[PDB]
Amino acid sequence: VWGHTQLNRLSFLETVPVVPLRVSDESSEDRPTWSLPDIENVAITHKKPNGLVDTLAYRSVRTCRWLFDTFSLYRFGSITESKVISRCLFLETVAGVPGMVGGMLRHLSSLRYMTRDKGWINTLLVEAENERMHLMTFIELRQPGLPLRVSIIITQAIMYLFLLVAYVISPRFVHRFVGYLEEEAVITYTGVMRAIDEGRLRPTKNDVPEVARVYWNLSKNATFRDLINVIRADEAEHRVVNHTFADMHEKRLQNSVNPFVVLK
Amino acid sequence: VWGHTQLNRLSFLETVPVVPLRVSDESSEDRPTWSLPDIENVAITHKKPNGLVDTLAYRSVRTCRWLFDTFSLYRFGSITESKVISRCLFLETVAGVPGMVGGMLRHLSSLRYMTRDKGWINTLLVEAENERMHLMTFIELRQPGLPLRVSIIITQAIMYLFLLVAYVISPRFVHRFVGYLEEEAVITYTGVMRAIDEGRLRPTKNDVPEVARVYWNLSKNATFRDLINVIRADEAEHRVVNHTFADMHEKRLQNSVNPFVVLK
Ligand SMILES: CC(C)=CCC/C(C)=C\Cc1c(O)c(Cl)c(C)c(C=O)c1O
Ligand SMILES: CC(C)=CCC/C(C)=C\Cc1c(O)c(Cl)c(C)c(C=O)c1O
Ligand SMILES: [Fe+3]
Ligand SMILES: [Fe+3]
Ligand SMILES: [Fe+3]
Ligand SMILES: [Fe+3]
Ligand SMILES: [O-]
Ligand SMILES: [O-]
Repeated sequence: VWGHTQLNRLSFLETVPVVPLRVSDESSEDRPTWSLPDIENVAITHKKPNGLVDTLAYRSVRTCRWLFDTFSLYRFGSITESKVISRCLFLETVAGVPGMVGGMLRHLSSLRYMTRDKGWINTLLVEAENERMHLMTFIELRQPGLPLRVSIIITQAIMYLFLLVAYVISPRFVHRFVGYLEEEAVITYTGVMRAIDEGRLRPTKNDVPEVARVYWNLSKNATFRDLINVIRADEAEHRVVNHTFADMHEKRLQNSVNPFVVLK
Repeated sequence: VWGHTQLNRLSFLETVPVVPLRVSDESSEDRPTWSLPDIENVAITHKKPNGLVDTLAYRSVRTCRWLFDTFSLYRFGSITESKVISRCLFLETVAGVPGMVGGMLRHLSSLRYMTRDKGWINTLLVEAENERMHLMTFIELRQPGLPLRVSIIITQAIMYLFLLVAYVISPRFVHRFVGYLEEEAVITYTGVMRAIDEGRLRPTKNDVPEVARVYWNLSKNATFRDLINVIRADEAEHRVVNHTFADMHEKRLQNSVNPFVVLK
């Protein structure tokens, strides 16, 4: 019931106290739809860099991972649920920046040039949302201290600034950078799953949060392992989508149809 | 068919030449759904300013309209389809900025503070999209010259800069400003409809563009008058949504549930 009578009211501020906080409202209705036994065989891939921009994007991603794993100490001592959840918590904050700056920029460009966007913007905005829901999930499993909360704030200031100027200069670099980020994300999350299957990691967070159970349409029997599986699948999708988008830029197809709008 | 095999491919760049340019792909699948005879009675309203911020927002909107109508010469000589389409073309470029900066900012905040957004972001992003589709529609009816294209570019540079810093400082001001913008938009578009009904404006663009016919689920018998009706309805929705959001800020409910997620 949304008609002229509601459109003619000044404010619905009076209604806020009587509307429930439902977990399904945290996202849009564009939810991933994975089948566990299929996404089980998501694999680790690597796209060869074409030239200088692609090499720059990859060297910057690899430099970032080597810094990050060494400073965060992921490498030494055994894997644990605590360092896994902690790691992902941090990185998922950054993860939702690229698609939002990308979509914002293609949006602005569509408006100032009065051009069609042909399905790109929505794909990058939903990507951004997807990563944000990754974050919403992990913060149900672990609430960070002040040091990590302060680091997250300053890391956002830097990555937003970087991603914004980089996308204005070279959308190709950004899409490729993201592509390469998701290559590493798929590696990390398959390391998580492998350590679970090998008993090196005995996860205890096996009451998958409600936010995630409705977002990924997971049953109440889904476990931590299943949740990481669907997150990893999401990452692989971003991996392909972004390398594809970078390729299109490389070929001067940035004003062509988003091929994923149909492949749907 | 979207599974592990596709998630494991490096790029779908090879598929781009075989995917069709469909007008339904220009937006997301979150389309307005208006009934013409109901939205016919959308009306002109005015929200009373609360205090200094609200007065500032309204005085700035009214100052902008008085400047704009006088410089653009909307006022003198008769109304025509040419000046109507022209006007809307220009203003719809600005129109899609606010919701995108708003949604981008609530998104970033959700990520750095690891908080829930509770349905706000999606509402502002779809708003931004909606306005952009207003623009996509009007540019099917009229293609602008260079002077107006240069003015659109520089107007975006200024309004984006304004809206970005204003939203960081006072989301309340921005939401209220938008609320007041849409008050004027609803006035303008009801002036258009009234001039049509009174024969002062005999519109010739009565083959509603395909982009708009699928976006608003309009029949092939829909006319220019019907298209303005649905655009006006969209504006009225933004009018309420934004005044509501401003009110929530005014009451420190900015971290409460988006009431419109349910009112749906
Ligand atoms: C951007 C930055 C400061 C660090 C990224 C760390 C990196 C280059 C690779 C590992 C990695 C990860 O290990 C995980 Cl868990 C995720 C979710 C992502 C997401 O992009 C990811 O990139
Ligand atoms: C923001 C700016 C430079 C001008 C806005 C003009 C104004 C204050 C009022 C009239 C008006 C309009 O006349 C029309 Cl047609 C639209 C679509 C809008 C949308 O916001 C609108 O505000
Ligand atoms: Fe992620
Ligand atoms: Fe990711
Ligand atoms: Fe509009
Ligand atoms: Fe508007
Ligand atoms: O990620
Ligand atoms: O508008």
